[PDB]
Amino acid sequence: KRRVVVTGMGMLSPVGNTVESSWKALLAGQSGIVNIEHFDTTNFSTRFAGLVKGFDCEQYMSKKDARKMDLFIQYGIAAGIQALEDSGLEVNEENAARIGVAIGSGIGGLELIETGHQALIEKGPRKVSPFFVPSTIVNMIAGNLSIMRGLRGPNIAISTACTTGLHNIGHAARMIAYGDADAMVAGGAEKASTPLGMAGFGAAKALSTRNDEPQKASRPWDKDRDGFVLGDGAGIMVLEEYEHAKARGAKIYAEVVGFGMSGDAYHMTSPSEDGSGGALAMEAAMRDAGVTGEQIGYVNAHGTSTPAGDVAEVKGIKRALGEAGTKQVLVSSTKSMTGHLLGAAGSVEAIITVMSLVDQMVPPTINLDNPEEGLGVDLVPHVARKVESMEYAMCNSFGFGGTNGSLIFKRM
Amino acid sequence: SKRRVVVTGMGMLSPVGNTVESSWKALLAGQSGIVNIEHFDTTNFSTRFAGLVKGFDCEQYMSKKDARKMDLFIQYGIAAGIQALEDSGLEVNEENAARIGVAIGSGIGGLELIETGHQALIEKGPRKVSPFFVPSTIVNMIAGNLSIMRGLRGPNIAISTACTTGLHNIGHAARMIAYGDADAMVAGGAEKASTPLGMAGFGAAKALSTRNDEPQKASRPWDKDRDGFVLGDGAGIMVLEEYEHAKARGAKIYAEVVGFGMSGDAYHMTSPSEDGSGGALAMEAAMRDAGVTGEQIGYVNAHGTSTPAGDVAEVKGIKRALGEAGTKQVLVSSTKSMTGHLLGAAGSVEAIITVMSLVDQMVPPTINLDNPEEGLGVDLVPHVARKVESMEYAMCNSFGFGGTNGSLIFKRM
Repeated sequence: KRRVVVTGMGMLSPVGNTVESSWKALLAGQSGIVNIEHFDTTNFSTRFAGLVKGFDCEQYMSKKDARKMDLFIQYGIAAGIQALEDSGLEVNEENAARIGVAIGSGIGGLELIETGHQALIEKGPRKVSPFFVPSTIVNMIAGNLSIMRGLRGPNIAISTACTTGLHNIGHAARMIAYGDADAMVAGGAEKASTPLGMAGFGAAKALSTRNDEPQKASRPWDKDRDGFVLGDGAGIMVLEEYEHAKARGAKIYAEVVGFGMSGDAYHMTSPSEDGSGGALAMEAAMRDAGVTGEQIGYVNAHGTSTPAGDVAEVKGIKRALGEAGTKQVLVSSTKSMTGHLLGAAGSVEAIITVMSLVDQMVPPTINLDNPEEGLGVDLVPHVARKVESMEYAMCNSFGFGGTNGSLIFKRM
Repeated sequence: SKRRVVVTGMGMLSPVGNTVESSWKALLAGQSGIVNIEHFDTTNFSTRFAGLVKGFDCEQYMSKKDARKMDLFIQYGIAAGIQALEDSGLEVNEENAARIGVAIGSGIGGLELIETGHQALIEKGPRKVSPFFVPSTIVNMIAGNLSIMRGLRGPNIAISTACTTGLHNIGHAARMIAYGDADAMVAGGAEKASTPLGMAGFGAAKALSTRNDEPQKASRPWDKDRDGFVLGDGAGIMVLEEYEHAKARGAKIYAEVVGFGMSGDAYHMTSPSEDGSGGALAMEAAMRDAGVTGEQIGYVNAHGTSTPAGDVAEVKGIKRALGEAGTKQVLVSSTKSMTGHLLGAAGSVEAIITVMSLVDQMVPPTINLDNPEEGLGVDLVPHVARKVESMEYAMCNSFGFGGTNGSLIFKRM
């Protein structure tokens, strides 16, 4: 049985442009939510988002190359390079076919799609960019990173809305376990904070409209929550077969021990009232890892700050973990601080789950001023928590269409 | 003892038919599905034709209420998914729902509704954008809607890998069943990119044939006068099942999924490796997975999109992976000659075609192959279908933008 470990991590988030800076901000309870400044938001119901601060494309590639990539792709490349450099993995002629990429996005290149459609309508088909398709479609983070870094192993992109980053990591682990690859660069990226993105989620009434206090808008499980807060970013892990990593003396952050999947099969945007779908995914991941509820010290919850979603997930956690597990576990949502990073949520949060094991510290759910009644779990309100002898931690992503995933990591 | 994975249901909408059976018959007859675009004004477009699904009736497969919230690519995927499920006879109940999942994607998703949403935004502002904008357009919503409609609570995934989408979904669905995450999976892909922006975007890249005078002759894989691909729409879905589970409920079994391989060219954003090596890697991995050699593969359903650079490279890759192609023991053909390139659905429509080749011991042709390039050295099944004998294994390849490559191998029962 081939074991899979985490050897490299990289991140751009609303609270920092590295893993280390982001983690420090999260433990400090810092929000990354700000007013949108790049377009006129007057007619929009929501005027704020978790934005990546001070991204310079020219640092990573030429302006000529960047003209060929929507920002979501630029972000994913930046995180991917970070994670690769963090891992120290050397790619050469001999191993290139054993190192691949599993990276996606939930929506892809909305800004360049908008720009292409405008060109079409204004000046006709001949004025659409020759790079329209490669610049916008969701598999092109994997595509471009593979090309840039010589990675010839399996090349995939899962695109499962909010679950995207989590699925990519899980399947990357599966492919290494199976023998298709010895290492994988995996995760997700998103930059949906565009006019059409904000308008589309707004029209669904899915976003908080707390425009007066953007940093208090994201408040998972709080009685006054009123929808999620959209954020942009990228989270990438380098995953590696254990013996390969052990054999080269690798610094190893954690082991990927469980991956579970399910579908709510309930509703397009609302989760199962009973939380059973999320429970299935958690239960499958626990079976995969061969652990019981009591062994899971921390769950980095999906917790997006929606009325229906937040409650259902707690019911599902309680089912999956059982009585004894539920008594001792900590649960928190870092979307309280970052917002909901969509295609990057699941991978950013997987990195956070790993760091909780590495540092034996659990970040808070901020803004949890007045929790709903009857939750019956410790939601780590307001401030970080030191833990002791935490050996396993779990992260959940539950996306639109009922697509659910859970990963379990083991301390290393 | 690996958990064996078999095909127990198939469904399809294509430019040449709205069922597997009608499509397969048209393909064996060499019939083209390429027609002029009538649904928008194509005057200013360099390419004015496409492989269109004819007479699609959404009400055949779902309610109008369901369909309201869906771009056509989703409607097409749901229609094929329902077809395949009904073809499999798989009964979903409270006891098995958590063991039956979905792996379906698209390469581009809901371009039409994205266009419509952007138009609304620009004309009348954000408040005029549809409340269903996001669920109607994003690529994981075929999986999402089918799961919801049919009570499928097993793993729910959507791989989106451009041209390789349909194939990757089927392969990973097989992997997940093999691994134990599910006992059955509904898998494949769908696309409806024949929209103003879709046609404009591929046109601007000079990726499409511009043979507007003779749309049915435009798609001509490996022919000297090929001038880019012909875009088509559709959906292809398979129900996959664990072999013992399939036997135990009395499933119809079409074929066995025995090999799945993947690689990346790592060469260029849109051009394939000149040497075809990336495709070869994927083929080779699939052959190792299946434990077969070149001699055992009777047929390769090629990616063969009718592009100058792509078609030649793939043959070099096939010859590397499979010795016996070059000695004409392995037949190779591109059904994109008839359907066009169905993008996110290409890989799964073609998987179905590869399965039917094993079921009926017949291989469909590459039409329009009037003047092949020199030095190919393989049997490209030009013009007319081929009866075969004792074909036990057949392979299908998809090689997409960004250099993403996949290969599947099926075994006859």
